[PDB]
Amino acid sequence: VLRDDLLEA
Amino acid sequence: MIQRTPKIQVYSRHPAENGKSNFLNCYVSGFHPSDIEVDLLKNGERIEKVEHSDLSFSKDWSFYLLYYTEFTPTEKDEYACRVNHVTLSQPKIVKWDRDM
Amino acid sequence: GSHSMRYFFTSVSRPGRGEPRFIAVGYVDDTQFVRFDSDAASQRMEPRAPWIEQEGPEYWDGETRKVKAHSQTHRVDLGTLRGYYNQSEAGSHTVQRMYGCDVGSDWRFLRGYHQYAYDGKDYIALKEDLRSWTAADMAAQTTKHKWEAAHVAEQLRAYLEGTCVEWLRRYLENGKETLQRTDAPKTHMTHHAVSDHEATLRCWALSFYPAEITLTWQRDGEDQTQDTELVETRPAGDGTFQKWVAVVVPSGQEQRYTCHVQHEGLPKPLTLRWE
Repeated sequence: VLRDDLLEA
Repeated sequence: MIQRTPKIQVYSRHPAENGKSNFLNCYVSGFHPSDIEVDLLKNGERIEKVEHSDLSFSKDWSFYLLYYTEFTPTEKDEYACRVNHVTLSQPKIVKWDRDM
Repeated sequence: GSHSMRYFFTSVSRPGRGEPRFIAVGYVDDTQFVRFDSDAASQRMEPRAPWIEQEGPEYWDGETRKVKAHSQTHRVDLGTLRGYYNQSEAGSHTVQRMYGCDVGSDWRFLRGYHQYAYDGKDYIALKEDLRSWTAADMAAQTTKHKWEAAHVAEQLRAYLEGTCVEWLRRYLENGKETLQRTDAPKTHMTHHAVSDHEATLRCWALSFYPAEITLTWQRDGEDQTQDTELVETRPAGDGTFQKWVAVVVPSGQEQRYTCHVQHEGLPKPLTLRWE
């Protein structure tokens, strides 16, 4: 399963 | 902008025998950027509806792809992979060699 | 009997028109099991292994939502990093990210990874403790400061040590038939006469899984690396792998040379000789 979210760089 | 030239291997999925059904592979790896042109050739002519793997990469961030199609080797037919990439002035052609 | 789950993401900007080309792939060990390609018509996360097709519509809906969100993040990042590096809007650029977890033979957490590259060079990565960041240059340092302020590492850690391991274990059970099967290399040797004085011996390993393998030559029982050529391990196209190592030898002295094969699917290493 993928991560729930990714924060922008 | 780094430009890394593709490494190329051309080979069969199974040990080759004249007249027996098989799969021709062209594995390209170690390249950057990701845009690349790969054709499989039969006697210099482009083989149609060749398929390829989904783009992925190694620990050093260099890309790899497998291109492949069904083929039946014979004594007289010559097979090859033709690769073009931003790092190549002209297309690189690697001949299929049964022993490699 | 240790295992890994890894996801790989590549986003490539298309400055003349539209959004980047985005490709995401998921692996368990050396087996791809899911993909997303922004260029494809479905706009869904798609199965690539029979054992993931066991998952129901809720699974596919959730993974699609997530992978689409991942694509947006990398799109934004391409613009942000262009800014950090003071680059023009004209060129195509690439971001690559890999993340995932390793478990030991006990199928419990061993290691986590979260790494990011811009135009093929290290940008930022989580350190092995999953608590701090390695930033390669001052642009990456700008990202590090942002992620420290927002406590990003703690959110990533929780997934890597928890969710990642839990689902890896599920996939390993569900795909037991293949994921927990080792395919020992099928080995053979070939011989070619190059001249009256020189011959090549080539030691083949075929149809093996996982990809990790060691192939070595010995002459009269001592390691030999001079006059040898070892090709990079390559996919067969059916989920298994291939490799060979060759040695150049004086014609007639073939019997001195032995090929040695190490792989997880072999109880004891193999020794081959030209017959």
